[PDB]
Amino acid sequence: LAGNAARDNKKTRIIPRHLQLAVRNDEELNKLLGRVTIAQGGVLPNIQSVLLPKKTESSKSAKSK
Amino acid sequence: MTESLVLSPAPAKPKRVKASRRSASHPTYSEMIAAAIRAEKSRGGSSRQSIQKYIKSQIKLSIRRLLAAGVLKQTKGVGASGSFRLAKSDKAKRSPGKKKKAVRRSTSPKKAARPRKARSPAKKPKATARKARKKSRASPKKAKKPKTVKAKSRKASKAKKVKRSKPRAKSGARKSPKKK
Amino acid sequence: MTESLVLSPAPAKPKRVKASRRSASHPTYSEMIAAAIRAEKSRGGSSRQSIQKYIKSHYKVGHNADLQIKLSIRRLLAAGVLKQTKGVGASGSFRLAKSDKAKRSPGKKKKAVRRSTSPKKAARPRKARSPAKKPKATARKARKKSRASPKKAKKPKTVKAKSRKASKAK
Amino acid sequence: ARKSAPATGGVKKPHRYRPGTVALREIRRYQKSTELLIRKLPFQRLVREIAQDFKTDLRFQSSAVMALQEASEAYLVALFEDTNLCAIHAKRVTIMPKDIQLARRIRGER
Amino acid sequence: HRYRPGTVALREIRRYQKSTELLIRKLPFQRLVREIAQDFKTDLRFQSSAVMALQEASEAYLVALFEDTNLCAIHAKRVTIMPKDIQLARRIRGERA
Amino acid sequence: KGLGKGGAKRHRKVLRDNIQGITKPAIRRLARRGGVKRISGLIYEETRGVLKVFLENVIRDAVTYTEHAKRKTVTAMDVVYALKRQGRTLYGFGG
Amino acid sequence: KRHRKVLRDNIQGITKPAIRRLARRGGVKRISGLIYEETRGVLKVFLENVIRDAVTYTEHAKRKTVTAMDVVYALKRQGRTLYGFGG
Repeated sequence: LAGNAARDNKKTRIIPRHLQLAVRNDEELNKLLGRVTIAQGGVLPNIQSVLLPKKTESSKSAKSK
Repeated sequence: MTESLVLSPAPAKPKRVKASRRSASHPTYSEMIAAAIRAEKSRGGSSRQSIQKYIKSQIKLSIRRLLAAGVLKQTKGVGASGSFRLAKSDKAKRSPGKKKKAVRRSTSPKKAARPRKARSPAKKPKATARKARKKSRASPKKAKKPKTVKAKSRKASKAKKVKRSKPRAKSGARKSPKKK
Repeated sequence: MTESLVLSPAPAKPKRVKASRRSASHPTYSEMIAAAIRAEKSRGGSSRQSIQKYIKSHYKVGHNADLQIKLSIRRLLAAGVLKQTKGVGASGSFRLAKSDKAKRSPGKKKKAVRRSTSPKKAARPRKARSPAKKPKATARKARKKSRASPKKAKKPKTVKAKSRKASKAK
Repeated sequence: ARKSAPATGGVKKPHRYRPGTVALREIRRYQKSTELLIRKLPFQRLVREIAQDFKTDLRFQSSAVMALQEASEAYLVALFEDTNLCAIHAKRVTIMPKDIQLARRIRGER
Repeated sequence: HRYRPGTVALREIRRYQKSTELLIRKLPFQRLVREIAQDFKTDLRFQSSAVMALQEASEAYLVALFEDTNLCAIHAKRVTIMPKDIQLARRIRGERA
Repeated sequence: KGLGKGGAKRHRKVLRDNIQGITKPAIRRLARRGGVKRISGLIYEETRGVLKVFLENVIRDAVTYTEHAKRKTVTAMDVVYALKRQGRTLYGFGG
Repeated sequence: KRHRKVLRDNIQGITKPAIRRLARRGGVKRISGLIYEETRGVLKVFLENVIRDAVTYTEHAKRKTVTAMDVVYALKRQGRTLYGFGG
């Protein structure tokens, strides 16, 4: 699973980031090895929907305010 | 600055004209709603649709801009629409505010509650005349005639001082409400 | 204390009667500072001279008002009504406290009329030379010969473009 | 001609790069790379400072400081995961200090 | 006569805290315990002590969760506890793992 | 008033009522024990799901412990081991 | 040396953009002023607790320098385990 993440990252070597991937994406592999800190492991792009307002980038009321 | 340089031809060539000889029309984005608010004829303030009617002669951005400039003070409400008003500055305290329960000036009743705290009763925020300090247990139809007897016993100079003093409160009662 | 609510109001009663009443004669007791702020039209209202020259009108004076002004302003900044800014050449900088972050450096913004007194300089070679350059103030030059547009000027005036020419021809 | 550019003196801005756009740009980059955000030397001073009171004659290896930093940084990021979810539950994105009180209380920490 | 909403809740708060009792009915819990283990292993027998132990842990876990979700409600401005609070509390406490 | 009049049920167990036996008042007391003032109507169905997940995780270890011992009875010693590993160690069942 | 005795002096001046980057790593977009002080406090409290096991392990081995192996023993005891720095 780590090798698959490396292919998506386009880098052959499994960077510790690539090992951080394939661990949090699968719950079964996350139930194991869960309460751990991966050395030099980047966090998954977990973003809440509230952080992207959209709505024409204007006020909720009428017109651009 | 093009918003005020190439759109400045808009106030350079508007069919309606402003800021000329005599106060025929109001300047744009400034003092436009001043006359409308001054001629309020309303309680609590104006509304958005009413202001749309008055302007007939970016409203939210203009309101925010005037807020930043510092010319508007309004009130909060939900049933009343809009509640738009400028800075008339008749009284900035408005601490009671009424709503069916208030305290007259919140100071003379406080000046009467101070003996309450100082003496035996030490009552919660309730304040009355002096005779309750002598008898906390009192009742209407009985706790008023001794006051009239005391007024009869006292002198015309004291009566005149009574007539003269609180007219200050008469003058002050119109400050905060600004009206009836 | 009795001195504040019984004794002192008695001599000042006629002064207060001559002062503000329901007839909208004058500003109230705690709004003279707001009047100074609105009438200042400057970077900052001076602490003494501006306040005195805006309260120069008839009010409670001699009643120790020269301490009462301090004692009244000593109760205004509690609710964010007024604030102050630094300076080198102003005796005071009392200003309205509003949504300008209250900590802003001075800038520049002016809006007045000076070409409004220019068309007399056009009527001088055209019509007449009555003013002799003295009456340039607002209330002056209003002794008629003071017009800018046709009948529609008194009503909401128009720029009266070429469409107005055809309307007049109608 | 001229003006209406990223140069503005006493001039209305075009309302670009509103609060959130800078964050959206930064969240993508920082979650894409593995890095130590806290500067190394001040953390090295911090770990030395705290440990001295507990005992003296104490030093730290280069890997030991790095090991503590990575665990501490991950602890903060993991804490930021829970605290951010507290803000959306309250219809906020301002991560105000009421979030940290609830996040620590739920776990057996404070 | 009539108890307005919220009046009896405060009294019930001060009662259950000082009491020693099991709030889950005994008979439905035995059927629930047997059924969930029935699919895992067919031929099973349950001791009375195990049923009591399972109920106490299940109740205390829910009681502890309710305390955290109560503090999740105070984070917002609503006295009522919605599923928003429970799901958020599970993630923070690590239950969803 | 007489008879069921609606909603009456005289069908006990028979492959049902195992998890629905935790009625609204039962959930209320658990909420009141932890201390609440008001609970939404959706908390009742959610509580049953929450309780089942916790019970499922504990019982999964307990049956595994029982099978290793080559016995059919499930004792309080097996379940407490599951709680101890999970972190919710339970005292008072040590014998 | 040994001129420093009391721990009143603080050298814990965590940098604000570092907090912003750490916060934005977790999905934060608006950080208030009061957040910065407690953010250092949370780090200090977490560092204080983990170091308590480190000194106890170090004193048991009669060591003068904390090795990465001792940190892993301390870290894995508190539930937060780091990989690659020990084993």
